[PDB]
Amino acid sequence: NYGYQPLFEDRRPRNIGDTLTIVLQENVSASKSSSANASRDGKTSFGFDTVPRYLQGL
Amino acid sequence: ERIRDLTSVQGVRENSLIGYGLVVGLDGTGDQTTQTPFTTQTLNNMLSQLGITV
Repeated sequence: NYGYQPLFEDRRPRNIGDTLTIVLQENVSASKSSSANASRDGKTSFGFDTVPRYLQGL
Repeated sequence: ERIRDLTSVQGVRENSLIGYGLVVGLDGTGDQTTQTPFTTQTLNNMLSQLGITV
């Protein structure tokens, strides 16, 4: 005797020793990315090509 | 015979039971089974339990 068995219920595992089908379908995907930047450019100039007389000493 | 008609005894109560089944022997007035997949699914379950694998 295997005990009471439901008639219309779907066949499910209920006790120890019962079998069950596992459909292994795994799809995992993780990603991450980052960046940082900094820039600084500086140019400066001053030139006196021709200096008038009253400015010579300066 | 009035107290039995006016009161109820504590612990003497009724419960409700529910279940699912199939009714056969209809004269073409059953499920269409195209819009009710569970009818055919449970009929197949019963047949598999009885030893027939459709």
